[PDB]
Amino acid sequence: MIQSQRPMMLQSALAFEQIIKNSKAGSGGKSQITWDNPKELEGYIQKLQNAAERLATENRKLRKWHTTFCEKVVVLMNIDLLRQ
Amino acid sequence: DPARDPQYAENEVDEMRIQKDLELEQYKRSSSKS
Repeated sequence: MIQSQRPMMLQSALAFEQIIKNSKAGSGGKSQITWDNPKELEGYIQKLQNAAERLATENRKLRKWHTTFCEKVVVLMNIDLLRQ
Repeated sequence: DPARDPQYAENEVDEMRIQKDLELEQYKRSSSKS
């Protein structure tokens, strides 16, 4: 996301990080879930994955737009105003 | 502030830089007496 510096992505990524941190508050205990019963961890992961899906969608839109604007600008600079 | 220094771009500014130099240098070489 730092490749574009658009808050659209930097700010919502922090919200995702917050979801991660909320789970991380119990990291000491998460370290022992899978060994005995992985279902609890599955819940924690699904929560993070739902956030990841939302952020991944925004990333794809961002990458799409970034390319779109780049392509048009690189053409405009090659247009001679006196001819075209 | 035409410099636009506190900004970053890779493909846009590189290609503009290259094209900017190539055209201006050719016009200088024309060695017009004007």
